[PDB]
Amino acid sequence: SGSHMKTCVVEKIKQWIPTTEVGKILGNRAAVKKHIERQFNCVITVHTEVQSSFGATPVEIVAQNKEQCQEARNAVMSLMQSHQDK
Repeated sequence: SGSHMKTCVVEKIKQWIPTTEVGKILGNRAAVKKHIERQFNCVITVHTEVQSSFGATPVEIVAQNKEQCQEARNAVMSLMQSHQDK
């Protein structure tokens, strides 16, 4: 704190994924989620304690900038850093 330009402010994004692929993020100690956090310096938080009428589970993202938050957001929509099975 007390920086001449740095702040505690951070970016945020939120999206839903069907429960049929939550295992593509949390299938092993969330090591796949932690790989996306090291790939974009972002942070990610799945919320399996939540479920919409869509039956899907939501997830959230945090980063220093949208230039780092959007790259982690667009990765989970198709690559998931574990979708190599297809």
